[PDB]
Amino acid sequence: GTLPAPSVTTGIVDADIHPVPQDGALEPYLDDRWKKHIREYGVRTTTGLQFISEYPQMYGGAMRADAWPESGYPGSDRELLRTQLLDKHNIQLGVLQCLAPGGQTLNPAGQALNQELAAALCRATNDWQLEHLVYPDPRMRAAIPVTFETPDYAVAEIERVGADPGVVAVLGTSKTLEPLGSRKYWPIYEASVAQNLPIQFHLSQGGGHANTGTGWTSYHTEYHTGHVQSFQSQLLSLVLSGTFDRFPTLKVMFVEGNVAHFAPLIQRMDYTWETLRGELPDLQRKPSEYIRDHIWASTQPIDEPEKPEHLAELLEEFCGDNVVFATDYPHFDFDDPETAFPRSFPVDLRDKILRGNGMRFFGV
Amino acid sequence: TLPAPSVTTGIVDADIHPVPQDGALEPYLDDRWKKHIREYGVRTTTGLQFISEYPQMYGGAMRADAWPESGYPGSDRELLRTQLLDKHNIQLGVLQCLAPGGQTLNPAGQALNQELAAALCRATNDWQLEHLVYPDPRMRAAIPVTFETPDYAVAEIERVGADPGVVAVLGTSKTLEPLGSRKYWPIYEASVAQNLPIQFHLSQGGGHANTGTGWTSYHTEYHTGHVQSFQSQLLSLVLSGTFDRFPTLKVMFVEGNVAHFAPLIQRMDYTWETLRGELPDLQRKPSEYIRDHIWASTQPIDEPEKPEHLAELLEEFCGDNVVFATDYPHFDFDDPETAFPRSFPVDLRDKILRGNGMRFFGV
Amino acid sequence: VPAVVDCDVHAVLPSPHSLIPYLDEYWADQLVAQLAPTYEPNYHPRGSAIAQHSDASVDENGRAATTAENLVKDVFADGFTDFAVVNCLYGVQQIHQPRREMAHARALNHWIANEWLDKDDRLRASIVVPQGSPRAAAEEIDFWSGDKRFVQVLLLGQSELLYGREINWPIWEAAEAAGLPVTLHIGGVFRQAPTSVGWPASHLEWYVGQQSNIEAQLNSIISEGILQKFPKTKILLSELGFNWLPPFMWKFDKLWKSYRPDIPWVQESPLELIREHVRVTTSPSDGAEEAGRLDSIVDRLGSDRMLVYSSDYPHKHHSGPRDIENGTHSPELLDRIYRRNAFDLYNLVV
Amino acid sequence: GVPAVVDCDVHAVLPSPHSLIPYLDEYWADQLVAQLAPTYEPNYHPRGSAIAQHSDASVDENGRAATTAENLVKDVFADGFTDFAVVNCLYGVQQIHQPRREMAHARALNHWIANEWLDKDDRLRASIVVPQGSPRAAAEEIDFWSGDKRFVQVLLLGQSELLYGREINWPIWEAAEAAGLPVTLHIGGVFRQAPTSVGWPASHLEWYVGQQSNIEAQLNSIISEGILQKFPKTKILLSELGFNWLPPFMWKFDKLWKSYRPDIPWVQESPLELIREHVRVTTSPSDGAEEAGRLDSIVDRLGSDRMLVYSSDYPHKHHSGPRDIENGTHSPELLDRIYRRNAFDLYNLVV
Ligand SMILES: [Fe+3]
Ligand SMILES: [Fe+3]
Ligand SMILES: [Fe+3]
Ligand SMILES: [Fe+3]
Ligand SMILES: [Fe+3]
Ligand SMILES: [Fe+3]
Ligand SMILES: [Mg+2]
Ligand SMILES: [Mg+2]
Ligand SMILES: [Mg+2]
Ligand SMILES: [Mg+2]
Ligand SMILES: [Mg+2]
Ligand SMILES: [Mg+2]
Ligand SMILES: [Mg+2]
Ligand SMILES: [Mg+2]
Repeated sequence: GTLPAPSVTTGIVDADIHPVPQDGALEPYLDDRWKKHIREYGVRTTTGLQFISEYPQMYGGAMRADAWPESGYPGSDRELLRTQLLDKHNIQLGVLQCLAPGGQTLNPAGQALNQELAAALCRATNDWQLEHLVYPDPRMRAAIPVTFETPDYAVAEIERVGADPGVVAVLGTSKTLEPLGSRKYWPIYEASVAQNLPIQFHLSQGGGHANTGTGWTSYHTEYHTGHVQSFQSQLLSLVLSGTFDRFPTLKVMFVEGNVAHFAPLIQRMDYTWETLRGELPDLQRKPSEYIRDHIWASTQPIDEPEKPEHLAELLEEFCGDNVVFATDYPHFDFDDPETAFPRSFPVDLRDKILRGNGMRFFGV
Repeated sequence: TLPAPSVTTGIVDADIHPVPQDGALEPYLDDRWKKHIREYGVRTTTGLQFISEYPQMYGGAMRADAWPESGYPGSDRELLRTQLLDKHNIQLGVLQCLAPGGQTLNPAGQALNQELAAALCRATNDWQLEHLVYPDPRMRAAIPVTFETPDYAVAEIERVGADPGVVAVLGTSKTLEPLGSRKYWPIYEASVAQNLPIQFHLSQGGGHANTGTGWTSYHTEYHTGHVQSFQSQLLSLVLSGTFDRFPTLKVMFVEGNVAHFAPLIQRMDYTWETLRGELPDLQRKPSEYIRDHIWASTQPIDEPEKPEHLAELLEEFCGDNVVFATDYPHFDFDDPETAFPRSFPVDLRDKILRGNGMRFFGV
Repeated sequence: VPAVVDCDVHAVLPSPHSLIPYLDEYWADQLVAQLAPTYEPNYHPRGSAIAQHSDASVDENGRAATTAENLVKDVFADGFTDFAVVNCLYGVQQIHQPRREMAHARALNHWIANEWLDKDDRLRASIVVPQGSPRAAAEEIDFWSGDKRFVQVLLLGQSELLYGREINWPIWEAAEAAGLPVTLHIGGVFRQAPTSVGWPASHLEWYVGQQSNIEAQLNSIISEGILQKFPKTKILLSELGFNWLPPFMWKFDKLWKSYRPDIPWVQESPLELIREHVRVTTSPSDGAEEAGRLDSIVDRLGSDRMLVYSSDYPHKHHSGPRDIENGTHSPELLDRIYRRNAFDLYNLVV
Repeated sequence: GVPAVVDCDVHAVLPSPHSLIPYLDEYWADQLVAQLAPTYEPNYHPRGSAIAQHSDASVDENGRAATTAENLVKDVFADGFTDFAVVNCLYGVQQIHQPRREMAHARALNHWIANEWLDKDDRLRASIVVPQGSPRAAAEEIDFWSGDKRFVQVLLLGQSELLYGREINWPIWEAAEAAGLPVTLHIGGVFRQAPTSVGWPASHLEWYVGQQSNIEAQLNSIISEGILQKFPKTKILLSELGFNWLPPFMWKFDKLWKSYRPDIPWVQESPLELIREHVRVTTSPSDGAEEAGRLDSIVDRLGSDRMLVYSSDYPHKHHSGPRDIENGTHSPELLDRIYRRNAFDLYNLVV
């Protein structure tokens, strides 16, 4: 396809938007064998459950109550997404992260245990989002889900559509079977860099392990707060593995992992490394020195300190140039660009969170 | 140039456990990895500095009579020769080095630093060829490689896999993904390219608990539980169609027992008769892959209450695909003179002691 | 005269809304406000060939075994079966929130009592328990022990910790006190990979391979001392096969001989303990229905007392409930399988 | 009566499993020997790595620090500043899968601490090591030592088999409360799943840094499941797990408790307040809070000056030392709270 590069002018970047295919919208893009397989088996993943994930959403699917269209699931109505989000907030680069093949919140195609099905669902999702959403309205651009757990298939999909100007990133999950610095994933990083694509890792369930490093959570506070933990672990692996020494142009964004907690995590990483760096003598930089060039984080759901001045402090302690606005439309903890930041928040930092920082991540 | 192995009047022993003497791997390890081991040891899937999660019970799980004057059982090549090779006329004895030092089971490939793991596998391979195989080529090496980092395993198979002192690639019964996963396919491709079969030996570790439903408590559970991993691996390797992609690949399950594979395979077929539509690309009926692709070694020999049931079950598995092993020097060593029941048929035992292993190893 | 008991048939919950009449307002309202996520398990995917045979009666959505009328019509039509033991596999055990697990397990048992046991006196049922909290599981057993139409405790083949762990002893204690066998049925909580080598990539791989977890459970139960501590314990393996038992039994016996002082309370051989305390349902038969193979497996088990007839209704298996007759020449053995062996479990007469 | 300067985390290092033999019954002592005495020395502080011991610590005949009370006491108390030290032995009994052996070796380990440490210097106190694979057995171990007040807290590892708030683990919290003892979580683990939610860290360094994530999980479990309402006198010490990570975790936990309170209706106070009142944290490692102004900053972000308690983490080597925290604050008052006043809440030890 041919499409101008995204232009962010007076508008803003929204790094996380969740569209969902209407019932049947993927079938034109799937082989008959996979339509039959889905009819007969559904999409088996790391659960013993036919239709839901291991932590189903608490209240109304975790969607804002005003984003339900005439008929479908929130995010399934393109016109509603235009007026409720892109028009309303003057979003000029809205990055699509399709988290499910259907109207069933949070069930990523890449996590199907049949990885041939997973690949087929990712490919169908990519063809669909480009045809149905991006090309009709190129304010939207795609973060293309691929099968991180089967790198050969991911590399093939990145080669197939990764150079399409409608695509701006590769889309993975926060949870994986091996930490993301593992050599398993390096072929995907190689293919991404060859297409000059950054990678976004969105909050997920699944992965193959429990949702903490020390057991499965019980209550919803534990589950939702627990999502940050996976991102902490992924940051440590990606940095300490030397992945960014091997791929010195690779850019990664943690999406919906919060921001502020990264600052003291990185601080502890440096402090520990000062004593124990002999274990990993090839690493070229002090661990925190990788952040500026390699690690981004989106804002939603915004951190809410008790004293608001601590927000800007912690965002700058992470890296003020590497924080990128997202709304998470249409989820219930959606953030509004006009109200997400504290009244006292520095205007220059807010402006670059809304514009410059994401432009630099997405190569605009 | 090392002669090819020749089995005439003697036998195949598919599982022998030598151990490097202290310091014996150092000439084959880069100084950086020497330093790493001095400072960190060999960290794996435990919170333990020196032992695995299920350390051995009595006497290190070694034969009480296999201790050399100094060092660990399996560490003295002259005692290996006199107590094993000469004593049982072993003419193809396949070395499976399970530890880089004086321990019973701590595999190099399972080090969580996979660069270290690769260096230890490489050092083990150079060591066993120089210390054991070339000096006494009745022995041949099953080369440990890093199954969890296929690029490094492929490199090592390319490096040494064509050496005539090598007869197999060596993996572990436990892995992070079932062995039919595409992750391991580059290793199968490289092994086929070197005309090498693969042996998977009983292991701890892998990344998961030692059963699919929790960690075991007592030694009966731990040791009987080793069978479970091999059941799971057989199902994955077959049902994944790995042998459709690699129609010449041979794999042997080592120290997983044998008889249990027969009812497992029987259940696999019976279930597939109903549920085959989930995996329409699999070319054959599941049990039909066994004859051409799946071998099993005998130790510790199955001991049914009615001995006649052994031959029945070995044949229900596949009588041509069962291969003798002693497991020297572990405590549950099988003596080829006594391991089989009195009424067992000579032809089946002969195949197990000779022809079957010769076919698997290409001898 | 011992009754012909079908030792494993299935009730299928229509949807979580069917639980509403049996939940307190807090849980009924929370259910509707959550948009009623269904914990329907994937153990028998509803669209796959195992889920129901083509002769089974179906409801308006094309699903078998969602009503007692449909199940009783099909199961009892031919007059051979006297009683049937209902297991509902709805996935309350995969509810992580522990109070909700308790509340939905209790509601599910109420639904079984009111919409199944009350509707036909030939039905019996297992007690579904919140196995994430063994204390609460014991209380669920105690609560239903008064209703003798509940004839066993339901546990899944894959648990969070092995069933012989002391953490789980309250379940075995409560079952023994209630005079109830404990059944393990295929299925699981999926709180680790279903195998020791990771996640099966298909339902078929998963289904076949769950036998390995039952070896683990039996070794844990016996080695940890359940059968000495709770010596009246009876264990039924439901819909988990059985041809794998003898090779497991022989190796367990061999290693018990080697490790006796590690588990000194196990003074009888695992061979004898398994033959005496473990029973197994016959559907699926996993090939034992072929000529001579039922006599063979009984010879290999060393006991004709373990196998108990089931149909596994409404599931479809390669061979049917009575095709086991083709594997034996012994009417005495068939008498044991069809009626006498289950008398040890349920003491049900015609 | 002035609150004492308590070093709230120092370590005894078991020389080898043979040191347990005098405190094991014949069945277990003979068994240990016959098994060739496999050592459950953990890999949490690899003996050959830079964290294991200060270069100038007193050492035994094998070059190892902290294997005798004589050596530890010589070093810890030399400068006269410390009044008491709380000894935690991390020998890996919790990684013994065999449950009877876990119980027997935990007991023997506590006897070794009592007889070869607490009896040797009255400035030493200790945690009770418990067999956490059987929570009822852990409760029995706490009870066994509840009459020896030199045992001042219960030791739990940061990574457990099931989360500590689960009802399966309530007997531990019940026993600790009944004994009047705080519970400490110390870095370390049972390793019965991957140490993270995304698999196995590939290095000790990655593992060590990343165990803070498991402590967020543990605190959310403890609080969400109702431990602090069911056992309201509970006190929790986080030992050698950092602390700069707490405020971002606290803020998100509070935000989501507002959203989901009806799921955990017994939690009627914000997690923010429950954490400030029931959780204390040791100061070694300080993870950068020793840098200029950063200790004042983190106390401001915690919203409480009552949580940090002084430790040296002897004999371990960290990037900054026990008293380098003084560089992070301008308040002598804050240092007085960290050095003595905050730990009074845990142990009530006076000079
Ligand atoms: Fe999102
Ligand atoms: Fe969201
Ligand atoms: Fe062996
Ligand atoms: Fe062995
Ligand atoms: Fe069934
Ligand atoms: Fe410490
Ligand atoms: Mg591009
Ligand atoms: Mg060759
Ligand atoms: Mg294929
Ligand atoms: Mg086909
Ligand atoms: Mg009749
Ligand atoms: Mg004594
Ligand atoms: Mg000094
Ligand atoms: Mg507030």
